Amino acid sequence: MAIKLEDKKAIVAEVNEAAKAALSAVVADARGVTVGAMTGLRKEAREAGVYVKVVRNTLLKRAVEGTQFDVLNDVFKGPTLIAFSNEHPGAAARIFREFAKGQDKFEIKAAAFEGQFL
Amino acid sequence: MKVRASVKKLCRNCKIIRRDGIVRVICSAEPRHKQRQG
Amino acid sequence: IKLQVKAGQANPSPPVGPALGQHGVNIMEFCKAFNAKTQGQEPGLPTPVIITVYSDRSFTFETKSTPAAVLLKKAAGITSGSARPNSQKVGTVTRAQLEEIAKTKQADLTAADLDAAVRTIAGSARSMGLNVEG
Amino acid sequence: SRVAKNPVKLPAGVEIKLAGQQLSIKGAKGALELKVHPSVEVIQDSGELRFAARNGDQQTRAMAGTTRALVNNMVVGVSQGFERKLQLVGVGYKAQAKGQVLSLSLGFSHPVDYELPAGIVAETPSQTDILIKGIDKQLVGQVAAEIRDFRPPEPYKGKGVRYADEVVRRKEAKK
RNA sequence: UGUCGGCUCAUCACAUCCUGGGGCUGAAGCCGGUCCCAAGGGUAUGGCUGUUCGCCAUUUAAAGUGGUACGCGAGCUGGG
RNA sequence: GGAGGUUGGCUUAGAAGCAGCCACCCUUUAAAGAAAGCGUAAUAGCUCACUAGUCGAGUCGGCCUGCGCGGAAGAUGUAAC
Ligand SMILES: [Mg+2]
Ligand SMILES: [Mg+2]
Ligand SMILES: [Mg+2]
Ligand SMILES: [Mg+2]
Ligand SMILES: [Mg+2]
Ligand SMILES: [Mg+2]
Ligand SMILES: [Mg+2]
Ligand SMILES: [Mg+2]
Ligand SMILES: [Mg+2]
Ligand SMILES: [Mg+2]
Ligand SMILES: [Mg+2]
Ligand SMILES: [Mg+2]
Ligand SMILES: [Mg+2]
Ligand SMILES: [Mg+2]
Ligand SMILES: [Mg+2]
Ligand SMILES: [Mg+2]
Ligand SMILES: [Mg+2]
Ligand SMILES: [Mg+2]
Ligand SMILES: [Mg+2]
Ligand SMILES: [Mg+2]
Ligand SMILES: [Mg+2]
Ligand SMILES: [Mg+2]
Ligand SMILES: [Mg+2]
Ligand SMILES: [Mg+2]
Ligand SMILES: [Mg+2]
Ligand SMILES: [Mg+2]
Ligand SMILES: [Mg+2]
Ligand SMILES: [Mg+2]
Ligand SMILES: [Mg+2]
Ligand SMILES: [Mg+2]
Ligand SMILES: [Mg+2]
Ligand SMILES: [Zn+2]
Repeated sequence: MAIKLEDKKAIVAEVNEAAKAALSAVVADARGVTVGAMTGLRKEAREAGVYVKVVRNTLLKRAVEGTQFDVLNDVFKGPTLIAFSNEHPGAAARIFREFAKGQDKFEIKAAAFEGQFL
Repeated sequence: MKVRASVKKLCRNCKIIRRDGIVRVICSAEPRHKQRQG
Repeated sequence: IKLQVKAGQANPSPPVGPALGQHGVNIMEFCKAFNAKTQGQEPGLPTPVIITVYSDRSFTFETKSTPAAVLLKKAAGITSGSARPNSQKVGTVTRAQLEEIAKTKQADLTAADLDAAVRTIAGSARSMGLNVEG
Repeated sequence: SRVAKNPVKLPAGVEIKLAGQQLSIKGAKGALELKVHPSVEVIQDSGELRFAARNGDQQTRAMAGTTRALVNNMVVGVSQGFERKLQLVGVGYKAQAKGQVLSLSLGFSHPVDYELPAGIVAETPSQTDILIKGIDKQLVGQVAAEIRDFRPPEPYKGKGVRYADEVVRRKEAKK
């Protein structure tokens, strides 16, 4: 368990720091994916440009204070697979179409292209 | 059943219970870990 | 179904423990792919390639170019590792043969991004003596 | 007391009568669930049913969670009939349901006849499956445990009557 | 206040030899090992030796271990 | 979910995180020890340690001390107020 000192009060800020650099964000219920299948997906953020990660739900809701994806407060529940797209505005939800094409998972809760509640 | 003056856990599945004034060990993995008295 | 096939010859069952296993793949079936597994598929060495079944006893073969110790032995030429770590050394080279080895070895079998496979490739030989400084 | 503070939240069609500590619940497909609560118990009636302890005694705390569990069983029972599944493993093992008598073949010289007490009924969709089905858990579970005790499972072949959800330990003779 | 052994007649405990009920087993079955509960009833004949014991022969479901003035001579014997 | 270098090396036909001896890295991240248990002849296969969601208020262990429980079986009759 992360303590409030070593982490849990710094990694909350880092995603908020990286929040104010992106144009799109697709949140998916990434539960049940194999380590290789995620790795195959994880070998795409370095190619097309993405900030895909998973964080605590409560920290994520407290990480939007920078006014980047405030429209996701009502959807900040369940599993999280935040996929901030900074370079090449968008271009990740298209990969999500490729990512969810071969899987039954990736329900994809919402997309945050600019100010937009999906 | 093993009856000893010193009864205790032998694995992570063993439980200490008090059943009608007697200390017992019941295990759901090995039936060799059953114990009485102590 | 993780397994191994001898390059250029699949008939030997004791060499691979064929027949009995997770699936029922034919022993003589893999002999055809053994021709494809030669020269560039670790000739003379037991390259391990896993197996899979499509419907019943398929011939789904794999490919592993060069393992880290296989590459380390190829890059060093030594005969064996050290039985006692941090006690015996055999001799190593600079951290430059690893870059060309990892570039060939990783390909898609490693998730390393940049100089990340350098630690992974050196990891297998890290405890086998032959300390490296440059 | 997490179990005690939890309300029952009775379903739509259920009839509840509270003549003091004694309680009676009516429902579909079975009724007349009579119970008595120990004098240390308060059953307060509202949009649902709640349970609380009068005293601060340690035994009174224990019985608060027992009454909540018991009442929740009566409510579910008169709305969904509790059931247990048994299955027979072994060659020549058969179960036949004939009204209120159950006949089992379990490898004895004599077939055994089991008399079902009033209330529950037994059903055998196959020759190796038994469905005990009633409205109160204690009677359903006691009857299923009595059938199982005719020949419980054994470790070498797994033969004998067992619960459907039961995990049977298995072993083999050495060498 | 008569001291070993035998005969006759016993009575009690349970730390159970058989029969009864169980758990574990390195318990397939038939046999076993070990521990728990249980004292209702049972529990050899002989060769040698004064012997109790012991060793042998052949039985039996089994041939229990101890207390009772190492039970019992105003009940017998008299080999030591 | 609980991964790849990586059947770690030595030896062993082979002993592959789980035959014995040396120290016990690093990429991906949410996680992972050259791996704690049961395992295969050896593989393989169920776990666990660690982490994500879920339900929403307490919960975990140690120390000092009062009174109690087990350990606790005998011979005529309860018979160790
Ligand atoms: Mg009882
Ligand atoms: Mg007496
Ligand atoms: Mg006794
Ligand atoms: Mg006995
Ligand atoms: Mg026994
Ligand atoms: Mg004893
Ligand atoms: Mg007796
Ligand atoms: Mg007797
Ligand atoms: Mg008697
Ligand atoms: Mg008596
Ligand atoms: Mg009687
Ligand atoms: Mg005689
Ligand atoms: Mg004589
Ligand atoms: Mg006999
Ligand atoms: Mg006597
Ligand atoms: Mg005398
Ligand atoms: Mg005597
Ligand atoms: Mg005389
Ligand atoms: Mg005399
Ligand atoms: Mg005389
Ligand atoms: Mg006299
Ligand atoms: Mg006299
Ligand atoms: Mg006289
Ligand atoms: Mg004389
Ligand atoms: Mg005491
Ligand atoms: Mg007594
Ligand atoms: Mg006494
Ligand atoms: Mg007396
Ligand atoms: Mg007495
Ligand atoms: Mg008195
Ligand atoms: Mg008095
Ligand atoms: Zn145990």
